[PDB]
Amino acid sequence: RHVRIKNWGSGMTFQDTLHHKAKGILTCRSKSCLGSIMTPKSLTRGPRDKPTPPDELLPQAIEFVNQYYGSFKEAKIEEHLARVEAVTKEIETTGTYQLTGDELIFATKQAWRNAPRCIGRIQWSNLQVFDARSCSTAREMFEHICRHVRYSTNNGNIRSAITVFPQRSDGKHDFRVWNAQLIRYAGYQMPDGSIRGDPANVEITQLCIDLGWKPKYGRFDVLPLVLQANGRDPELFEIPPDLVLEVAMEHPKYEWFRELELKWYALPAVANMLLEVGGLEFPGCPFNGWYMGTEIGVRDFCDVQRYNILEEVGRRMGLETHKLASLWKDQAVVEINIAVLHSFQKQNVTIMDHHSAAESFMKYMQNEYRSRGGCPADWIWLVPPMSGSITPVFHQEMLNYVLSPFYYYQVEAWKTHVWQD
Amino acid sequence: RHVRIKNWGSGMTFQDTLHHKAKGILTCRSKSCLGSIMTPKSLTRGPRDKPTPPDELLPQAIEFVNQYYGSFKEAKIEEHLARVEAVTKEIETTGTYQLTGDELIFATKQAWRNAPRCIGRIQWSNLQVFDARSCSTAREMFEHICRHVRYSTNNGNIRSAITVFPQRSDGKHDFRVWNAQLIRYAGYQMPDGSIRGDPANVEITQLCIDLGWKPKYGRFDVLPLVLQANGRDPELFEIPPDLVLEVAMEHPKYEWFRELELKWYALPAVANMLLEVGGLEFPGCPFNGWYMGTEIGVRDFCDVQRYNILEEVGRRMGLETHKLASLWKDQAVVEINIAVLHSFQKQNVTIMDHHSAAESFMKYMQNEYRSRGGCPADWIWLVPPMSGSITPVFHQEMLNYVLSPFYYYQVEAWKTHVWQD
Ligand code: HEC
Ligand code: HEC
Ligand SMILES: C[C@@H](O)[C@@H](O)C1CNc2nc(N)[nH]c(=O)c2N1
Ligand SMILES: C[C@@H](O)[C@@H](O)C1CNc2nc(N)[nH]c(=O)c2N1
Ligand SMILES: [Zn+2]
Repeated sequence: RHVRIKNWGSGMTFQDTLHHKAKGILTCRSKSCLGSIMTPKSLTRGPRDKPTPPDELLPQAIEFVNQYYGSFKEAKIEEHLARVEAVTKEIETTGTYQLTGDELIFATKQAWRNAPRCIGRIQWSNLQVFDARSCSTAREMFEHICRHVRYSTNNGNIRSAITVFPQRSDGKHDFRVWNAQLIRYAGYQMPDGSIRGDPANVEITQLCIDLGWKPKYGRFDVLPLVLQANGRDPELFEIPPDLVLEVAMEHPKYEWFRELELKWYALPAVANMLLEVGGLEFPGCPFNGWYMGTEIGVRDFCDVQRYNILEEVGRRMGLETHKLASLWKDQAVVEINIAVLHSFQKQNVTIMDHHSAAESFMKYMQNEYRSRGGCPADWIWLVPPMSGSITPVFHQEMLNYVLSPFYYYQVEAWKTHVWQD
Repeated sequence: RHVRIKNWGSGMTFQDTLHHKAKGILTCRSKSCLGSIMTPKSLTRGPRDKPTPPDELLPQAIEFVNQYYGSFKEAKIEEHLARVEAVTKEIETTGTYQLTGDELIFATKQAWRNAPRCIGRIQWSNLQVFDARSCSTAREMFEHICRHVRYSTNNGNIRSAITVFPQRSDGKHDFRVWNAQLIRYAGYQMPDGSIRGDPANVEITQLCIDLGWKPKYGRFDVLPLVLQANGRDPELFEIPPDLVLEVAMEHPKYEWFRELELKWYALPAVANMLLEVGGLEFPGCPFNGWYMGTEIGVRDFCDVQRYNILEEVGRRMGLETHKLASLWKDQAVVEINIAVLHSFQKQNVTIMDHHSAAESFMKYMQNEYRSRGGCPADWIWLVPPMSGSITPVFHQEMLNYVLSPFYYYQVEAWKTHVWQD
């Protein structure tokens, strides 16, 4: 029938039925729940070296069309019918189909709306879709990315956009961006072992170096794009510096914060995910929104496996960093997340705080149930990395599940890539 | 056959094989994860009006005996085997069996060990077992409870202990405590519609008033113990005042914090849970450990559905509480907690901070994997309510599964209790 979920903070309740249309791909069983695995194969869509069998594609193609037309306020039977018929015929002779513009626009938004780990989904209906499905070379890919980057940065007043590259055909002619994000910092392996910059990008930074990129050994060096057109070997392109907007970190109270000399790019763009829609697979679809303080001030800067700066910021504040009991870490993280939120506003760049963020999610979630009796959500990913229960999401029971369209993970390209040269 | 989980913060990895011995009672399926439902039926063991059938009990009885005996440094072949015959004949002639003193102790410490939601499991070895299975009256329960409260408080040097009342027989003579904790403040529904005290307890506070208790309409009024002996109607017993060690809240720097007139008890003791062991169910097993700061500072004080003191302290600090983006709520929560952890240390009462607790769990978790190659863990409860990404458990992948012995949830007595008067 349906499972009920409650909100212990508000007392509000929802009846989720949408979950019945989910895809039986999760790994949890009545014996054990595996909801805390970060990158599960269950949420990953691997590579193929052979087209998707037309037969298997047909059921899915029909399913999407149905959903597409099932979405209209006022039905359009003829078109709906005609399309089901029209698409059945195309897959028969062609062995695959093409999405109309409106369909691609619809698919990218629903896929976003169907993103369990995203808290910004309130915007799910405001997305700029760049149709680059006719692209054919690495250089083009680059120029499209630059166009996307310019539109989204919008001089600081950031906007959500996505550029969809050619869909997967036989799986051997994949168009993919190798970096995890369009804009991200290098990570250098020093001669003494220590890492320089963002330790999370060592593997990728080395690949650029091996491919001819010149290392500068900086703390905040912008990695070049490692593009792959038509399954060819990846080529390097460097995003033009003026296109990459950054923000310098400063605390409104602590005069010394700027001496730490930190900064960060303003545009957060996921570049390596795979868009799945009606049986089609677009391994090339970089998208973006705007930042949420916590992502930078807590994760990027304070994760031990990253810039790990809590130590120093504790020293500067002169807190008793010798004993945890004093909660110096908690105090520091706060000042660090206030710096990011302040700095960004001071430079007039769009950013959001976890409070406002969590708050808009609730309105969104309430609408999702009021519209389709469902909203797939992954608690572990939605609740902010600090002040967790201060935000209303921490008290929201939720169900996680995969739908369609959907944004899947992909296996690192350099792990499965056979080098032609 | 196993599941690899890792810690993205340290890179350490474990292989879990213990989840295979778990009970298939979870509700997660391949089509949807429900790991975030707070008080699920899966984790609850409700009432019944007939005794546990022997055909279903025997297996479980034996399985426990094997498990208990398989926990010895050196096997006790004869004892182990003889014990199985005894339980069988016993279950065969009376339709049930009695555990021994050592088996009971084993069961409780083991149950604690399998509590996925307890972050303080590193202490499972140190537990005091008060045998009250020969109990037979509400006043006798009251006495046992006061005995427990005294041994545990130990004048500030808290000690973990558990009291076990009679095991369940036919299911109509249940020995249980209706409250959720041996110590807990009342919730008064005022006439203006507001709530005085702990709003989390409006229902039990009323049931008390309905049972002759006199309301003092205070802000921290210790509630009486509603005791159900031998399935009879409940009866109130007031825990002797000052047999209730409490802590007054003071902030090391903010001298105005005292003026808030806040305090909390020092003994955290769950009372309304059921202990399942070898097929036997013990509906009355109150036990306690010692508070972890956040329990009081983050949740008890700041949850809007609780004392909700977040704004009032925000105005005291002068923080711009009208702009979420200023992170004023985050400023508050930290100080409130700084306070909580400070007070306890001041009156010399055992308290543990969320950082040190996490640090120890990681230690326990490695031990548990080396040892039993498993560790049922519920991520959603282990990550602290404030400063998540700062603790190691936040980047720790884990598996949540139900083993045996086990501490289950029960249906609030008053909803199912058939009154006599
Ligand atoms: C409107 C601005 C906006 C905000 C704010 C926003 N998102 Fe998301 N978002 C995702 C996906 C997919 C994930 C999950 C990322 C992952 O698993 O690595 C995500 C994750 C996140 C996360 C968690 C990331 C982490 O690593 O902790 C935050 C925070 C977030 N989004 C904020 C697709 C989108 C899309 C795609 C059309 C858009 C537009 C989008 N998101 C727009 C936004
Ligand atoms: C005899 C069993 C037992 C002992 C002893 C015990 N715990 Fe637990 N603990 C539990 C169980 C069961 C739960 C889950 C409670 C629930 O789901 O309501 C729990 C939950 C918790 C929680 C989270 C619950 C919440 O409501 O936020 C914390 C924090 C905790 N324990 C700390 C400790 C500490 C610190 C100690 C002392 C070393 C301790 N525990 C000793 C059984 C125990
Ligand atoms: C323990 C593991 O699941 C972990 O790395 C998590 C949990 N929740 C998260 N939630 C978000 N939004 N982003 C993350 O990277 C993570 N990582
Ligand atoms: C499930 C969610 O909606 C929520 O109520 C949570 C999450 N984590 C928790 N963790 C602990 N330790 N105690 C709780 O009561 C909760 N509640
Ligand atoms: Zn699950």
